[PDB]
Amino acid sequence: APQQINDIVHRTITPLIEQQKIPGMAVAVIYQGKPYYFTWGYADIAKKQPVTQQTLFELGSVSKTFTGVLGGDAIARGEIKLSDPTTKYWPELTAKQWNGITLLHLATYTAGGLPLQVPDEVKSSSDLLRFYQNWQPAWAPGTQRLYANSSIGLFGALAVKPSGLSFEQAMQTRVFQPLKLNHTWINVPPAEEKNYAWGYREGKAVHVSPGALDAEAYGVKSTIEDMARWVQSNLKPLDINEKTLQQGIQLAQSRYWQTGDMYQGLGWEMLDWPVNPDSIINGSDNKIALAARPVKAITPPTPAVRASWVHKTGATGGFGSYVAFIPEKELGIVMLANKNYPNPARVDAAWQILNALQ
Ligand SMILES: CC(=O)Nc1sccc1C(=O)O
Ligand SMILES: CC(=O)Nc1sccc1C(=O)O
Repeated sequence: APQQINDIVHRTITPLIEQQKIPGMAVAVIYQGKPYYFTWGYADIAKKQPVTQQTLFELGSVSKTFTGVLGGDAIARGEIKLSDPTTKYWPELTAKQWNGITLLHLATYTAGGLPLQVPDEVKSSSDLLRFYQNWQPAWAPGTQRLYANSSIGLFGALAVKPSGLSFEQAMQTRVFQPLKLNHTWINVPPAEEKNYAWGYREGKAVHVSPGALDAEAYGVKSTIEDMARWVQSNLKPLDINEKTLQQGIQLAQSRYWQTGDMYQGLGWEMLDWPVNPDSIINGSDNKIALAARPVKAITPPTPAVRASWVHKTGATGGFGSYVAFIPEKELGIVMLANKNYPNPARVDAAWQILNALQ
């Protein structure tokens, strides 16, 4: 890379790895639209396997950006509308509390208090129905935001029903393949297991366990190269040839709700750029097990704003990921690690790098 990029990346990330005791890390910087890659450490400590540009990391909740864009693409196809009632796509959801809860509300965590996690005891599909039928909202729809896998997870599941494709097949054919993300997976194939990093939690090697709505909320695994391509695609969507996918990306970066300085997209979250680094560093949270926030509706939503800090954090038990980009500056970063280390340290490092290059 240009020496400036080399130096800011290394001077930020070396100390981060030391301080956080991260076994392995990969970083991509997108600068003037071109990617530059960096790797450190171990994908598998026991087997002494290094992190490489081909190593697969669990994205955790960064997966929600894929779900939001896949939903955006279904909207663009005319298959679904965000104003549609949830019950249009799950007619068995007859319980009256669902009256008035739209796909928008599911996608944006504003349904009225759907919980962070789908319970482990929810195995079967009938368990899933029972779970949602019995859930009682604390709040009216469109009034408070509570970040929730059970919310965006169900959005993803419903969004693909008109297509008749499984969520995985829809994601593959409509998002991964067109964008040439050929090493991005909901289920890691045997061919790629050699490249699948272990996550580390309390020193133990761990991979994400199966759960209801996992694919839709937290289940993608990817390489630093594919994630750089993901950022490039999101930086310049109107350069994507597939018309519905281009529109879906723009829909996912549109601003639907505001809480403080932050705006809620479909998967993506956004702040106006230039951002106050304290507004995103400290705002990256999560350490807080549950933070319920009143939201202001943006009526109608603001189409994707170029002058934004667009970002998403993600974790699993053994991994911590972060993506941020600024369309206006054709600048972005991806940080993938096989330890779940504090969000504020992620955002701080990302800020330092992008601020230096801006
Ligand atoms: C900045 C911010 O959070 N504004 C909010 S949250 C809920 C309502 C409003 C408002 O401005 O009405
Ligand atoms: C999606 C998921 O499993 N997330 C987990 S497991 C343990 C911690 C976390 C997190 O997101 O902090």
